[PDB]
Amino acid sequence: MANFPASLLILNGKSADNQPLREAITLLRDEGIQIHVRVTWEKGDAQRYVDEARRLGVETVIAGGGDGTINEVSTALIQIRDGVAPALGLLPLGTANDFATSAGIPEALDKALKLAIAGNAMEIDMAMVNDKTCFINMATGGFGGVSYLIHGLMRMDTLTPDRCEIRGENFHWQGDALVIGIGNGRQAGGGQQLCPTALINDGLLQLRIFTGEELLPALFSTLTQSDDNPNIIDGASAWFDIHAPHEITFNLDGEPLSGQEFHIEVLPGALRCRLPPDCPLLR
Amino acid sequence: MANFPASLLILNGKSADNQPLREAITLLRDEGIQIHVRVTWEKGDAQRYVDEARRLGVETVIAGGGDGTINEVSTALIQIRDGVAPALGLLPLGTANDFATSAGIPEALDKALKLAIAGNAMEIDMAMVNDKTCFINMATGGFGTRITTLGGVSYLIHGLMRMDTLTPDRCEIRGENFHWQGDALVIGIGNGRQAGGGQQLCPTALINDGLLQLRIFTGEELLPALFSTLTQSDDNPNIIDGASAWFDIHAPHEITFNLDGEPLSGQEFHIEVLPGALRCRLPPDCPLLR
Ligand SMILES: [Ca+2]
Ligand SMILES: [Ca+2]
Ligand SMILES: [Ca+2]
Ligand SMILES: [Ca+2]
Ligand SMILES: [Ca+2]
Ligand SMILES: [Cl-]
Ligand code: NA
Repeated sequence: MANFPASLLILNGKSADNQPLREAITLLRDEGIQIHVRVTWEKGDAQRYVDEARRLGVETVIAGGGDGTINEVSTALIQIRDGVAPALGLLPLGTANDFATSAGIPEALDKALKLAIAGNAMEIDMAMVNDKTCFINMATGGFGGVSYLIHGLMRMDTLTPDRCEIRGENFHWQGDALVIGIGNGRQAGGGQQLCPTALINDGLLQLRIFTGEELLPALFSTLTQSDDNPNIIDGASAWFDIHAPHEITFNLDGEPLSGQEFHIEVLPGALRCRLPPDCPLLR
Repeated sequence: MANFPASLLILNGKSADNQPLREAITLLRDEGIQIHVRVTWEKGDAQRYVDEARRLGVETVIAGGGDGTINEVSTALIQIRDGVAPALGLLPLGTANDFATSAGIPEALDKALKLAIAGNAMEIDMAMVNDKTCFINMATGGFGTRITTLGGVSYLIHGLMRMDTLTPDRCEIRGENFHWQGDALVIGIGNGRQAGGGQQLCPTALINDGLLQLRIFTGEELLPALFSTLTQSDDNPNIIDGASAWFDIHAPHEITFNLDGEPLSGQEFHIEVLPGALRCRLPPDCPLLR
């Protein structure tokens, strides 16, 4: 049990009846291991249980669910408070598991629980948008069958390039953009690689601008072709300022955000997270 | 026919009084080497002497001048279908000599003259645009306003490109697997790598790959991007690179191009490489060779 600090588990209602997990937890609770369990029903709950988690003094808050749940927990975990925030643990259960997957967290439910409770925690970055919202994995923006891939990666339907200005460290670009990709992580919308170089502990944010009228084929392209594609502009910076005369809307790991101005900054080592010793996203 | 096949030097008038050159030629002519000399005065002469070089059965026609002179000779040489045309020889003369420079030919006349005569020949490319004008080195185009009625980036813009003020404008560009559209400031399409005295527009370019290199500069300024390293360039969002055997340029608002000096305006440009269209005597360690 010394190898298993206490832990509160925030579980998405969509898995509230997942028996195999119930059994795994029951076993662990048998060795004197403390594992609290809470289940969310809507947005806002995660925050509530992370707060109880702090009060309970647990060392780990495990997010059980998809990227949306990881984001809500992580967000609540970086909230400026009194005392040392618990570390973040990952238990992939949602349909959308991009971050968890990209980070290399075990498929085996029981094997992921061990990592989330016993694993060592590495400090990692986080992106903040307009000082109000956050995201740990990916932000994608655009203006306005294979449609499922377009709507699966974003709340968009039929994209159209519109004008927007973008600034960052040693970076200034302007023109018509179809899709703006800013990642802390590397993939989104179910396996689609967008910022293949991203590292979650470098203090940077990978930017990827897709120009032109087409997009899907670029997506199915190799890393060699995408590099020769004049309609793909890569960038990297701790921050980015986006200005779009016509309202652009981003998708922050599931949560929509619209507007004409976006300030995006990395919050270096904002939270600890139990990742495998050889995580692909780690410097 | 030997270590020094007979050659015919096409000396651009502006350098007819060069004493050192005359001194070199004379010494080689003493050693039994045969070097015919013809000096141009205006457009058309180069072609007239290339025809004469043919009748004299020389194995090399040496362009004694800048990129402009090299173009005139190459363009005439490229038109020879009857058997084997003479190889192109290079000299470091003329105001604008970016090609010879980038090719790494000797700065010393006596040395460069010997390479131009005895050096080995290699098949190289040439670009042709709109079925009328060719170029062996670089084609640059700028959007904005032409010069209306001396050095560095200022020379390239106001001098070579003969531009008053550069101002981004819309243009559409197509290539084998290339299709970009948007506001552009300056377009560089080269068979060679530099123009305007040193300015490296298409650093990767090779003269025997059967491809052309494209560099699109976007954004409001040109100077800063021109002083970037080979890396800052690959990371510059306003610099776009492309390679293709051909390129179609469409500029809604008449764009002005510059093919090794001679201008060619219009709103439509088709550029295509002519793979190994000519042989050119080059030094073994030539940076432009694949
Ligand atoms: Ca604190
Ligand atoms: Ca990062
Ligand atoms: Ca690219
Ligand atoms: Ca070439
Ligand atoms: Ca670039
Ligand atoms: Cl979820
Ligand atoms: Na030259």
